[PDB]
Amino acid sequence: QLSSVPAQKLGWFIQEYLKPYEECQTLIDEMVNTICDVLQEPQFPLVQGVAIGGSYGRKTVLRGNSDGTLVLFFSDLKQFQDQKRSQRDILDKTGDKLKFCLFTKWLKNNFEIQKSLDGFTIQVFTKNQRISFEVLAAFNALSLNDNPSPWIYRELKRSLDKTNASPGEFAVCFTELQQKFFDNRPGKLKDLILLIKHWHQQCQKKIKPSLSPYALELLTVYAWEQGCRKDNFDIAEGVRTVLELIKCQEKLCIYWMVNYNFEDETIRNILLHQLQSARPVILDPVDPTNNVSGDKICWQWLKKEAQTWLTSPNLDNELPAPSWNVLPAPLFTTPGHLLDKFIKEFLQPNKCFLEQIDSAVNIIRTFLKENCFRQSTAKIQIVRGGSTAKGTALKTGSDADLVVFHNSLKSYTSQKNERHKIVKEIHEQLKAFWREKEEELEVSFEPPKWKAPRVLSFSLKSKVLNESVSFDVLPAFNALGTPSPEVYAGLIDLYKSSDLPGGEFSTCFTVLQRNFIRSRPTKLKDLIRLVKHWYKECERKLKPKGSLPPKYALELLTIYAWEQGSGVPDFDTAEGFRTVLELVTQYQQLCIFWKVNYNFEDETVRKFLLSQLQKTRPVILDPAEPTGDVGGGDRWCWHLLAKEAKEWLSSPCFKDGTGNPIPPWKVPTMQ
Amino acid sequence: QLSSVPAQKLGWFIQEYLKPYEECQTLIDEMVNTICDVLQEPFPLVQGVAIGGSYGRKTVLRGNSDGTLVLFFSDLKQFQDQKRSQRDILDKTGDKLKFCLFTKWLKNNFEIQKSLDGFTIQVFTKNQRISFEVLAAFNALSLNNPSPWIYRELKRSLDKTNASPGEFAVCFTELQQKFFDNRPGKLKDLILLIKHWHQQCQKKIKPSLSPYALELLTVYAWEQGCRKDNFDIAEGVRTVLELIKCQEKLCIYWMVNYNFEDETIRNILLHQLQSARPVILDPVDPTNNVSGDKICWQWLKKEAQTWLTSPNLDNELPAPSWNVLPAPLFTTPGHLLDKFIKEFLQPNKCFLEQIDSAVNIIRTFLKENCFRQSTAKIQIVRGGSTAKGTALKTGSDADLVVFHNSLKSYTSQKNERHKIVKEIHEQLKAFWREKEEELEVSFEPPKWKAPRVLSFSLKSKVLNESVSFDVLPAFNALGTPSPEVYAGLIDLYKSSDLPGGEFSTCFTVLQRNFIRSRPTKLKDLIRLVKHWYKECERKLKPKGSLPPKYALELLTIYAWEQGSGVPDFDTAEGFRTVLELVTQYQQLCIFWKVNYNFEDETVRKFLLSQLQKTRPVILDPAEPTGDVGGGDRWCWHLLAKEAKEWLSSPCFKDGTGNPIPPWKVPTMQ
Ligand SMILES: [Zn+2]
Repeated sequence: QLSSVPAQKLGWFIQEYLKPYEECQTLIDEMVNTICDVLQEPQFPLVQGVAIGGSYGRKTVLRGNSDGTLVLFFSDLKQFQDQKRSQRDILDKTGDKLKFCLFTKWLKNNFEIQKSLDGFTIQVFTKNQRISFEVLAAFNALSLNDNPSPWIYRELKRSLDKTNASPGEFAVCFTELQQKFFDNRPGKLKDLILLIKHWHQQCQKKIKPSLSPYALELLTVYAWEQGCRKDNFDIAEGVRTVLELIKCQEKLCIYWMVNYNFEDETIRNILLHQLQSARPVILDPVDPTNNVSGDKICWQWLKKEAQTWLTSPNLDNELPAPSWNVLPAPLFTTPGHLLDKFIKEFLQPNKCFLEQIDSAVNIIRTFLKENCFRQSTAKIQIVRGGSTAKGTALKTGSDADLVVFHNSLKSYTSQKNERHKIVKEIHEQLKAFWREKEEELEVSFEPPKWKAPRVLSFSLKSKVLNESVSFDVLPAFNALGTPSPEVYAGLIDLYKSSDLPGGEFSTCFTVLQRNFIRSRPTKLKDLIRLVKHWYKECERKLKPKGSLPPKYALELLTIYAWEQGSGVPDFDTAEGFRTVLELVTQYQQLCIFWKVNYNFEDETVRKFLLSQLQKTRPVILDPAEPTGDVGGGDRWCWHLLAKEAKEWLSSPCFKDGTGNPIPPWKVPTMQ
Repeated sequence: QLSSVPAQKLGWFIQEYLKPYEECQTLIDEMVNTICDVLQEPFPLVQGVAIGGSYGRKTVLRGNSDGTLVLFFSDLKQFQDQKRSQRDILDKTGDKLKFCLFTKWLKNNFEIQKSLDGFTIQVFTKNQRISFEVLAAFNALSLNNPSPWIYRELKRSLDKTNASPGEFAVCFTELQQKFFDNRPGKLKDLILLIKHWHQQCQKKIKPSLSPYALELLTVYAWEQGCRKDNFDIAEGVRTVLELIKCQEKLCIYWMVNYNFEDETIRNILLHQLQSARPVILDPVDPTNNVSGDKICWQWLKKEAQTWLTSPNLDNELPAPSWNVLPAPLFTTPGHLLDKFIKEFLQPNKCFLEQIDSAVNIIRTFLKENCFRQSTAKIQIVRGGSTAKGTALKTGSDADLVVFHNSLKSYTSQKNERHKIVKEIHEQLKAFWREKEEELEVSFEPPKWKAPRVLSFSLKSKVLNESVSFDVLPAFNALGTPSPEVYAGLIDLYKSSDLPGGEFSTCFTVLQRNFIRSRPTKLKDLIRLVKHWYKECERKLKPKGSLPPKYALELLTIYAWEQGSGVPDFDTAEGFRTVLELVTQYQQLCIFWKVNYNFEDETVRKFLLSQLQKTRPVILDPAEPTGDVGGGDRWCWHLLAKEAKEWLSSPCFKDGTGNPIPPWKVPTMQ
């Protein structure tokens, strides 16, 4: 069945065959609630409570016969070592003997309590849906507090070392957290998990090792959380993303920080021991010791089945196959001598695609420059800037500026009507271009989407890859017309009168920014890619907690780190990155500027430049523009990046193959 | 009519008499839309229109009502283009055209009317009549969003022409719409009621004041009071009338469109803030002080007194009203700080005596009734901001720390703590059943949820003041303490880097005894600094996690102990020194050897590791693990920027106008 269904209508296939009937759900969940109530009446004096685990506990049940557990927290279980007191199977057998005699209300028709080793099991069934609850007894480890505070995991590690160590055997104690991690998530994410489990069951059915579905449930949750936080995604992107992750099984290493952190040294040493292991490494959200991935041999079969389904003609039907961008292994886990491989494999965009968008953008520039003004004698001049014009774009979220210079604009400010006219006519000419030239480009073109107050934007997409670049169109005063100080006196006469944030006129000087980072060694552009990725990973979790300083400040720290540390075309990337995290740690003393375009030679430039150098302790003046002050002194949450850098200095990335630490370069902090 | 309506059912009275009919509104607004469309068809000089007045703000009363609409003629290009009268010629041509230009039904409901300095147009429908003043303006906003350069160009033009403060304010009418459109419906109903009352006062008395001043005052009353989009309208009325009665103090302003950042604007605001009060700066033009003739506020005071004291208000003895200050601390001169603290920040002494008498009854009843079966009784210790003498008039809090023998360690005791708090909840319910009339203060029944802290509040019978207590089971660590107790805490933290102080409540007695018994002058400075912090938190909390309030109480004590250990001092120098220390947040390292000391083998070993922490570090004098001034953890950077802004304040200028210097306090100790 499954492989014959096209990628479109998979949501229908899931609704038609996999998802449980709402009728059976609304009977069984009342059955289970009644069971949970009856086991908690004082009848059963020994229970503190119950918690529900397995596929039922996670709310991921399939239409068929299905997995579940429920855990009884007996009050004589008070320590982790009580998990080893196996004689509680006697207690479970008494619980069975009692429970089977209750059969309360109508439910006597639908229970079937059954004898089993190491305690009983209760099945619950209905016309279609059937649940097979494994019954277990455990210490409620969570009752040591009301949250997974670090002392709980410290007591866990101590208990593991005191008894005979058996990693993950006590994970059952945390079943309450396992519910909390899987509720309040989108319905489509559940439907995707059901589809992935159904495929796994088909693979288990035809192949004749074993792997628990919880590993692929975690993998699917990680795929969604990293790739597409939207609650209305396309399931056919989800499947392709998960199968791409499974194909990477020898790299795969996924973990969550939702219940535990690298803060406590006792947990940090556990995570650093586990994260540095045989990939596929799958740490569960609730127990730092419980590596969920099964026998390595089973992932070989899952690879072969992933290849087989992913290459089928029912997938792979789009010209580029759409999928989310997720890394099999976060940067933190990669050893220091593998950084140069990591950058080349995951961060660099494809060279042929950049050549294609360069060829396309010169066509865009040529078509616009001739057509936008025909009545007026003054033509627009379009200059290309941003992260694709210099060679430092990432494979994801690339950007570009098309700065548009024109004679309508007489000053940096007070010209909104002229800029609106320039944008409107560029929008009209881009529409005419899309009408006339659609098949002459070797890249796909999104039609411009625009509204009167917003910036123009359009995107160029590969025809054979997922990569894309987004351009935005920015009218600017042609200040430049290295520049002589009579141009900078124009900016200075705006700011000299008051304290203000800098740099809103940055786009006027885009050529000096591009020419500052371009022509530098490719090794340094790759280090700039690495630092921009590290910053992107910081923003992913610190943005809820503050406004981080702008990325260009760390691009400038990366260049200052190279120029001061070692001005050589080839170097160890791990020492460069370690030095950048050193400079970010030293944020308390940041005095950086470059006398490339502006110097103390002029009477007003010197007067202004000697002022900004005393504005605030952190100061990183844009080499294109003295008012730029992009390392803003007192406004931005530098502290958060300094705390995160101080955390990252523990990373595997900064340990050599011998295991000894990698030192920073000796860079001055004031310059 | 109005004065006979009780405070309850004012919402009914507003719905019954004041609010316009929706059946009428749904014609007039389409009439105005059609007029605005016709005026924007090239009428080739009209770049656009914006609607001002009571219609523009969406505050129209049922009857005849005020409005304007502004025409942005394309030849108007600088502020001084307001001054050339020829706009009346252009208006008279626009009149001549627009009187002939009519469409569909609308000829039955327009009435264009000749007027001096340009025409006017009326629009009327069943039970309604809008009158529009028609004006010409340079659309100053077209320059940028109200960016600093716009107000710099404004001030330059104002000085270049024959200066006329507020005369260019018509240019900003689009911002005046943007400030009023989004706000909650009941705030509109309150504004309608306040305007109807003002019209009744204008009717019987026989100066004048424009309603925009009282509309701004009502918006400020709501924005400073309850931010809630649902409220009792009679609290709104009572707090607005209380603000009007304070007319000689009143000074209200907004930072929504302009800031003290740009020196050209800062000098305007500092000039305006120090003016005849009631000072009412409008949200959109820093020069447009909206308050009318000073004489009119005398009449408004007398009418506020008359209505507020009526038997239809003032019916509930603890008459509820939102606590809003007539004048923000920033506006008060330095030599008036000692008066400001005493007038607005100190709670009433008799109320504190009453809650002290009541809480000793609570403690006695709980201590005897809770464990009757067990031999071990609970011990209840009172702590927090009311036990030391540093509570504010608003948002006071206190801890009832409960010590018991069930608790054998700082951690892993949740069931015992749940039992203790559950039975305290039961005994507080029994107390409320038995003793409700023996207290001289009102008691809220405890409101509780199984995982949450238990809490209850004591309220005055005769004032709005209140105190909130919460009940906190704690390990009886103390049982000055000898180091064998601190070795217990140290053996938890020594093994790892962690945030500190989660066990702070165990040492509450050492915290209270540190701030208590200090001079009352220093407790009033602590009140002032806690108010400054509360005002910083009011606007910076959306932007980051501010450092905890207890850190600034310790900076205030360190500032006094180092600056001048004398029972009386200038409060303005103390506050200036606290803002100095907050500016030098990079260097704190502030601690006190009052309880712990280096005279031990483990405490010294831990404390020399605590001293070797982030440069900004403040150690709770009660507890070496307290470390209440965290480093990167907190958003100190923001308070150090706000302090640098506050150093311009009138509070730090003497009566001669010279600046007040800080005390010479060391930053490392
Ligand atoms: Zn912050």
